[PDB]
Amino acid sequence: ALQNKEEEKKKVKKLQKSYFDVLGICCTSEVPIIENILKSLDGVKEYSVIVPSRTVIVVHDSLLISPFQIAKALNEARLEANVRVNGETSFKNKW
Ligand SMILES: [Zn+2]
Repeated sequence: ALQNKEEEKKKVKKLQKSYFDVLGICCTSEVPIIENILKSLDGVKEYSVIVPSRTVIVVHDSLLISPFQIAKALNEARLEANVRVNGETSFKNKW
């Protein structure tokens, strides 16, 4: 029955949380490096690196900093970052 994020209910309605897909993510020793990039950014409140599920979550104020800035920062390191990939849903042509 849907994700029902209501379970966590981290915040009632503050800032704008965004999810980034880091494909260029390898090992776990890069954790510190990944966190360092976010630290450099301003407006970020908190973040966590989940390699086990290959997912990255970060909470920041859209006004202070937009998701594009976070994704761009990751791109600099060349770790390939994307905000919620919508894929393309091919009819039948898929490599
Ligand atoms: Zn590595």
